[PDB]
Amino acid sequence: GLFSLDRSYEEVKAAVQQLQTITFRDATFTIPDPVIDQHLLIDMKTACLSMSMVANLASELTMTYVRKLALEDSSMLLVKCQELLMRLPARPQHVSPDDEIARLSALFVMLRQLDDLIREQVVFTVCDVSPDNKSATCIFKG
Amino acid sequence: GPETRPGIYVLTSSIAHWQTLVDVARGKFARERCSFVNRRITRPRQIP
Amino acid sequence: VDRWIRHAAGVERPQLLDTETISMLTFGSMSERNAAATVHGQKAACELI
Amino acid sequence: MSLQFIGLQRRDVVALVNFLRHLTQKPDVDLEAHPKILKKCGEKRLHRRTVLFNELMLWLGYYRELRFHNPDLSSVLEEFEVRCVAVARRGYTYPFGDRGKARDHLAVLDRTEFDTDVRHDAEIVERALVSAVILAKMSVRETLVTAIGQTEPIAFVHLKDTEVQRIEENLEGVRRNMFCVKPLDLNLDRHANTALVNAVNKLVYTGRLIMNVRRSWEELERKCLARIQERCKLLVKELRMCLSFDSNYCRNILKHAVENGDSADTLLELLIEDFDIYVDSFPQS
Amino acid sequence: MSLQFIGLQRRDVVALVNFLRHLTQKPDVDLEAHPKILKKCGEKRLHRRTVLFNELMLWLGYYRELRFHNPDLSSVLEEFEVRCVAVARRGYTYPFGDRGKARDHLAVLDRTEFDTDVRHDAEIVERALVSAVILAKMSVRETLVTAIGQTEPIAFVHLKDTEVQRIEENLEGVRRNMFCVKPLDLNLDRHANTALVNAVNKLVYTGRLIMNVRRSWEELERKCLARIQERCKLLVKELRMCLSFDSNYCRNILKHAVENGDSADTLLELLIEDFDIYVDSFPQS
Repeated sequence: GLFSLDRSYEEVKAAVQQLQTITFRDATFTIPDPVIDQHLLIDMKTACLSMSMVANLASELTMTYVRKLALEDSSMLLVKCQELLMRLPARPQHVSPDDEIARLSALFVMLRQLDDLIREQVVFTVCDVSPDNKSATCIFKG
Repeated sequence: GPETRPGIYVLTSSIAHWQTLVDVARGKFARERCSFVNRRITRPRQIP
Repeated sequence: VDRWIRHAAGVERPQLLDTETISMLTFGSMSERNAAATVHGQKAACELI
Repeated sequence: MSLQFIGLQRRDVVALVNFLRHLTQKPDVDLEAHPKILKKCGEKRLHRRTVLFNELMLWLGYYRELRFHNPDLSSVLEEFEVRCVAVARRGYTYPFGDRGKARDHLAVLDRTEFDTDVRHDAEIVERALVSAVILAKMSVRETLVTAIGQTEPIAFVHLKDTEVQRIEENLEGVRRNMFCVKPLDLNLDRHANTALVNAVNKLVYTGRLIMNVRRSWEELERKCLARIQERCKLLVKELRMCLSFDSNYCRNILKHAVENGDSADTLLELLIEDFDIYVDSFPQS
Repeated sequence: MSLQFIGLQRRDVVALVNFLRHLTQKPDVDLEAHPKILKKCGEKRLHRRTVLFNELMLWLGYYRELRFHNPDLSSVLEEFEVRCVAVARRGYTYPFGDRGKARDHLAVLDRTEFDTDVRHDAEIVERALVSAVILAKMSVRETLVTAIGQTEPIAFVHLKDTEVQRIEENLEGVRRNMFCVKPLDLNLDRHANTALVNAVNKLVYTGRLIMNVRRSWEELERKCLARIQERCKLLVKELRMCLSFDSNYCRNILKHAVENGDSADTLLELLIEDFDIYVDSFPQS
């Protein structure tokens, strides 16, 4: 729904095609009619609301930290993730442990506000799956 | 501004799922939701 | 230089995009998929300069 | 364009030809405000036909120039959008005692523009300004009108009399000389109130500056047509008494309606090429 | 520091030095724009070796004053930086018939930046113009060209032919004079045109002002560099006819490659400081 905005309708089909497929866990999957809906418009609303405030709640030492780690450490995850970012020793501008611990505590709330929209009400907690893979025991149901 | 008042409510509802519950909750409480972002823009270096 | 290195050994990038399996790949997991056909069974060989 | 006259001396002509170039610098933009120019008409010293006709070339010449100059909306009209962008931006910020009622006041303030037509530009300021003044009192929680049918008069909030005595002079001095273009960007900012309320007083004053020049544009153009129409009908009875090929032709020129711009400009352009065919009707010397 | 010459009279040098002291004040800043300066060289009247020298001292002193003055695009560039993004905020507020196409030029305009390298400034303006005129046509709803590989021409839109003739005429002197810019041509504000179109018209007016200076600076500098080596390729052969010490001593100064103006900065002071030893090598009187 984010790509569908602000872009040509013919371009949307190129994105819906690669996104409707899901090759997760061996078996392939596909999404029937992912029509845009007002139910998405409110789902996009809570995500767009979280999309902004987390940038405000983020500490100056937090968002900067990924750009600074590349100066010394190097790793596979550091390189593959760095390409997604825009292209652009030194003292911290300020360090206030009480002010900084407060910035993080508020930051967790918006994450739960944002993470939950992809989360679902968990219902099962399977233990020992049957060998046939046609049945399994469950707990926490409801 | 001067003070953040508590606003207690008891709210029975047939809804049980957390996703469906919070969504309808934003209609009745949209005004207080507007107050939250408003406190942020007015007060840099303050994080309610 | 790293692009020339992985192409030299032929090793693929872990993925063109960062799935959670890629973070799981650094967590410790069976990185290699099973071959499409294995008439010879299990294979192994190490190295000592 | 090419004004012409009968009984005027050559010295009287140069004073009128210079009136075109010198009109922009003149204090008090009103021919009624400068009687001495009308005392050059030669009244009570020449025949009434030549005298009453003498004003018509001057009133049309006074009319041809005012449209030729146009109000100098220039950058100043663009400046109204600049301060309006600041008040519109801060209206999403400051909390109020309502929500959906102030919501319409902000969006209508965001709809403000400037029409391609020049006459209709006043209609946008006439409504967008009233929507902004109401917003400033809400920050003060000042009482708003509830009586049916009343629109709130323009009134600056929380400004000292030390500027009020002089700020009206700028609204009156620009009204005194519509050609003048004063930005009038004094130290409007104050420590009092807040950045939103101070932005409103900077903006509400800009709308009064446009409305005064706009009403002045119709204060003369609508008025001069009422005067030319008055001089025209009075001229009809005087020319009618004589029966001649020129005396009757002069009555035909007056048949055209004074109303509207181009229809009034047509009265002069038709008279320029035909000035000599009827000149014999007017006594000279 | 003083320029040196062989047989030229003192009456001629004063006309040449004043041409350099006030070259920015003079209309049309170009040597080919003043053929009479080459008539002061003593061409044909003097020996061809001296003719190459009387010119070579001018090409070094003409290039030196350009490097010494140096056009200040950065002041106008700061105004271009503010007008740049200001156009972009109007674009988000303005609905389009294709929401996705509009960002492709706006995203480049939001990416705008100014690297210290002035070589790319001719390219920086180009994407600023591709993001400009193509966007303004979408507001007018006139069809954009669909031909492959054909970037739209950049010019002012929807102006009167008398208006296009005036504001464009200033750009012709911007090539002739990159220093003393004299804009003062401001009446492009809306009145009739859409407000987003007006900022694009001022945007093209700034972008045409930049490209005309950076191109003339790149051209006049590249032009003098070729003319200097042409003086060397001929003079080294003309000096081959004689093997006198002073005739050969000049060739050692010419051994340096004259790539860019960097070697010329050493070539000029060295040629003047040691000029006295070989002044008699050139025939005179």
